[PDB]
Amino acid sequence: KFTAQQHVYDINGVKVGGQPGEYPTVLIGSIFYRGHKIVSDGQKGIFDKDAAKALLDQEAELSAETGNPFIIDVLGESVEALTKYVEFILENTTAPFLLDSISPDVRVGALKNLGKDPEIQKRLIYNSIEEHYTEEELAAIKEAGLKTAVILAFSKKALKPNARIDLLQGKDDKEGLIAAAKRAGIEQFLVDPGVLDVASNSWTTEAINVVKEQFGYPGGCAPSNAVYLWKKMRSKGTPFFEVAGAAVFTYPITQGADFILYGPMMNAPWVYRAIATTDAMIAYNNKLTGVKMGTTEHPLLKIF
Amino acid sequence: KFTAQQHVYDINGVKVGGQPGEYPTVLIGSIFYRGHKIVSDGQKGIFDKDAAKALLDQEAELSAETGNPFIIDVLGESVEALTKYVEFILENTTAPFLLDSISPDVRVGALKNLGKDPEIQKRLIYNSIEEHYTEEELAAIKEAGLKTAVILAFSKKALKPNARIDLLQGKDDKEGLIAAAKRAGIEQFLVDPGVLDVASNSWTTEAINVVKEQFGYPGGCAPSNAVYLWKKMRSKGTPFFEVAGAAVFTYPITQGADFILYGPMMNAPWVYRAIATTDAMIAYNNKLTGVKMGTTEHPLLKIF
Ligand SMILES: CN1c2c(O)nc(N)nc2NC[C@@H]1CNc1ccc(C(=O)N[C@@H](CCC(=O)O)C(=O)O)cc1
Ligand code: NA
Ligand code: NA
Repeated sequence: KFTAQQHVYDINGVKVGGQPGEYPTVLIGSIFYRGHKIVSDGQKGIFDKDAAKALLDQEAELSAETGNPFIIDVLGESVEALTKYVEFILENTTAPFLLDSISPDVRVGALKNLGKDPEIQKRLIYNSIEEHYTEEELAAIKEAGLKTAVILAFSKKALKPNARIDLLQGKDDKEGLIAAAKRAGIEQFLVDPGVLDVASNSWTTEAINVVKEQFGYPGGCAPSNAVYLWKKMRSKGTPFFEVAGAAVFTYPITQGADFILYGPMMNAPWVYRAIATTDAMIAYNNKLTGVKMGTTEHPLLKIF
Repeated sequence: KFTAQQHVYDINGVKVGGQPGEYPTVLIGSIFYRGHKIVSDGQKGIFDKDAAKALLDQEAELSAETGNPFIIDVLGESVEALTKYVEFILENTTAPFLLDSISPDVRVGALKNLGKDPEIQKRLIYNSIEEHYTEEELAAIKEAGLKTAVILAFSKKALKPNARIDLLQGKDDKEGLIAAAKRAGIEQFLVDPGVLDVASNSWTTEAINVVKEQFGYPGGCAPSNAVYLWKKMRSKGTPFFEVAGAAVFTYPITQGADFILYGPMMNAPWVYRAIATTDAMIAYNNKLTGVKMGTTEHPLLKIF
């Protein structure tokens, strides 16, 4: 149990945050990521609408089966592409989504196109306010009227978990990431301490623990970051890659994390089954602890 | 990190126990279990020795790959069979092994057949000292001069973790299982709180935690039966069954457990890959917990 009262955000019906076992893990699958075979032109955003819809429908079905809610990680390499991807996602699912790009300018340009749309304020989560945030980024976020952001509380200057306190709150003459986000009008903060490689997932989970223990923000991470590039394991094929991936993806949940970016959506069928199992066992512990489940739509009550 | 000074046993070269990240998880696969198809006659103990040897060779190869040590769970349904299986295991692997039957009469009979033998004393772990123990059984153990036993707190009269601790440590007019084992001359206790079902694997793990917190004995469990009786998930096939399995099997390790009985040895190729991944992440945490690795034969140093 965490000492700070936990923030539980309701993002278009998706509950994120809470004490361990209160709410199911929110699963965040990537679409239109680099090399995604349903994209034929990543600059113009030419993509397979039927295939994308099938992924979204599959996500909805797996979510209905296990009780794990979902937020879509929408990636783009160009303003044109990401704008089109977001338009498609708004139309073809109800889920919140991350506005995501390796390049901040792509996120900024996409926000200008999408505009201060009330639906965008409700369902678009800015991914992310990072160490090297710019003023034009904060201006774009404010002009779009966004209310929820991922705070990527990661730096090579703050490798230790306790150093996330410094990143979020600020230190010396440096504005904290929470302060920066608030200046941009953000009111809900999903804290992601970042993942470098598979092993370092344990440090990321410790950071999540610090953040929940001291501030009560929802904490999560992207364990997929080094898993898909782990060729030694992936080249082994099924089911070796999936069980290795399952070990990585479930680990933060076992230490009280609230959300996981599990990588390409095509992996959802095995990811949901692994994560739901972990959630079930954690929630069963509530019987001893006295923690009450926030919802009846929980893996514990669904997967057996 | 656990409160009590941890007992680390050296079971004929296999280290088991310690603080999280100190030693790799010990993996314990079952051979000659009920319905194991390499067995042509379970009453007489007639089996395909080449197929059995192939399993043992595979275990050694997987162990060499990840750094996870292995102890073989040797099951038998008759005194005749189990005696032959133990003789085979002694000459076809160097590893320690569990003398295992659901029938106490079978364990005791086999053990009597094995006599007083330094190799048996070094390699044979009695599975298990459990609630139905008899003075005959304790005397047979003492006569064999065994030094290590699995202490199994599986009981439908002890569901909650604290009730399992009561079974282990004694309460009221019961000496408890640890005390019973000591009377049999056991000096090393591999504590297995039992797995009642998949969801209650978290209670199993809580019991392991209390054992390590208060006594410092190595703790582990055997979730394979619970996983194989999970019809809903098993019906989904591969790789869904395996990733669910992996979530269950790795969960206790994420909470500091020392060993897992992972079920049939045929499942070793995926179990080792999942467990090694968890071990790698936990050992990476060692700086944060103030733990030192007790060996360089550790997944963190092998699987990347
Ligand atoms: C960087 N990381 C990340 C993070 O750590 N935190 C936030 N908030 N957001 C994000 N967004 C993107 C990413 C998480 N999602 C991912 C992570 C990794 C992959 C991935 O490895 N894709 C593969 C290609 C796909 C494949 O091989 O199947 C690659 O080589 O790039 C795909 C998506
Ligand atoms: Na949760
Ligand atoms: Na094997």
